[PDB]
Amino acid sequence: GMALKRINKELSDLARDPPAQCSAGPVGDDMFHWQATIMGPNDSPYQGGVFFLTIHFPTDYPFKPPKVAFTTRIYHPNINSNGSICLDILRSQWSPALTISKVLLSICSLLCDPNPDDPLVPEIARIYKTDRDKYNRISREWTQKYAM
Repeated sequence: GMALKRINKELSDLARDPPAQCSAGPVGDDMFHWQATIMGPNDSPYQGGVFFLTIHFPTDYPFKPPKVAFTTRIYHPNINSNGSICLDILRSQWSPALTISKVLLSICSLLCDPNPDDPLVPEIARIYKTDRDKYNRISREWTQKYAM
């Protein structure tokens, strides 16, 4: 019952100090499944887009990281077509000091500053590294098609 209690605490804190753009919480009786939304960051190719994510807390959260994946298609070196995310805090650098909130904001920093040297989609990493304007254009094209 430890996991459920921490999931309720994060929901309380989030509800009481709401972010202005992103959001997350339960969408049903099952507290271990959350939906989250982030806005494509202003000043990025993702601007105006709304990206949905699905979160599954494990039964020994917060000592193991939540499973977080996009359900909205997105063009990015570190996010693949199944929506899996390469972000170290979701893997090796997870800590119980971290929260869904800081995970979302971190994903936003990832969107604004990709890590092409550790990619999930090699072709997108290539384009990001060699032609940023093209990368930005395609990123914007996919935002308009899939996230708006």
